Amino acid sequence: IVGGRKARPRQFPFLASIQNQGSHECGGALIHARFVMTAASCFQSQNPGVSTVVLGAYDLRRRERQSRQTFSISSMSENGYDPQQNLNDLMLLQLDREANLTSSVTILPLPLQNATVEAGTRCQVAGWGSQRSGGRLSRFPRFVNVTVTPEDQCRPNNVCTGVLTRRGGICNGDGGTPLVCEGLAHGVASFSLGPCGRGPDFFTRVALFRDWIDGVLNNPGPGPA
Ligand SMILES: *[C@@H]1O[C@H](CO)[C@@H](O[C@H]2O[C@H](CO)[C@@H](O)[C@H](O)[C@H]2NC(C)=O)[C@H](O)[C@H]1NC(C)=O
Ligand SMILES: *[C@@H]1O[C@H](CO)[C@@H](O)[C@H](O)[C@H]1NC(C)=O
Ligand SMILES: *[C@@H]1O[C@H](CO)[C@@H](O)[C@H](O)[C@H]1NC(C)=O
Repeated sequence: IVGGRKARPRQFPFLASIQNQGSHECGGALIHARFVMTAASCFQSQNPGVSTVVLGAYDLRRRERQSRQTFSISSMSENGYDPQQNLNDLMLLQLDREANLTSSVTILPLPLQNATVEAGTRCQVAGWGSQRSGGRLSRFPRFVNVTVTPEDQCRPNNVCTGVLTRRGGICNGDGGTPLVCEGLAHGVASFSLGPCGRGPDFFTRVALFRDWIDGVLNNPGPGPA
């Protein structure tokens, strides 16, 4: 995150940290005691989904034993994700077991199917991503205040944003992290236009996948084999 402030512990308790061999690859949000919503695109590979999921974190550098919760991924689900054009970049992770709902870990609610957010609306995005193109991750979470742009510079499958001050927005490590507006997860950080903090951050429209998500939540099994 570029152009933002440092958060306080438990300021965003829904927040997840997806890791690989202990290193932070992407963000996410806890949407159900057993699922984490994130970007499908975090899911390229080079050691594919052999990842972990850390809840309750703050300082990426410490163990924070009495606040964190660690989990492995039993399954992963997506709806028509397409990498060439980045369409439908959304994926749900099923945790090996129920997350204990504490003061440092909570659920982020979801908008109803087909809902919308008008241009000009104020939202926030937060994460442990870097502050500059190809730069170190942030050890603590940071957040910035965003504003939803007019539909003509976005895309239908997305919900775009900008900052009144040059430089603000997502950056490396911020992928999968949620855009919250009006206390609901209206977005899933996908990709960004050019130099971090420059102009039009693209987020996946969560309101389009609502019934599908409900679908997965309701019949929790690993899928066919
Ligand atoms: C949400 O909106 C869509 C479009 O207004 C409604 O139906 C559409 O969905 C059908 C099933 O996918 C499609 O066959 C149409 O192509 C499709 N159009 C778009 C572009 O998606 C849908 O009924 C609405 N649902 C509710 C719950 O409001
Ligand atoms: C709460 O969940 C944790 C982490 O998943 C688990 O190890 C623990 O047993 C649960 N706590 C209580 C006191 O049972
Ligand atoms: C968020 O917005 C509020 C209200 O405009 C403001 O007081 C605060 O500085 C903003 N924070 C960031 C981190 O941009």
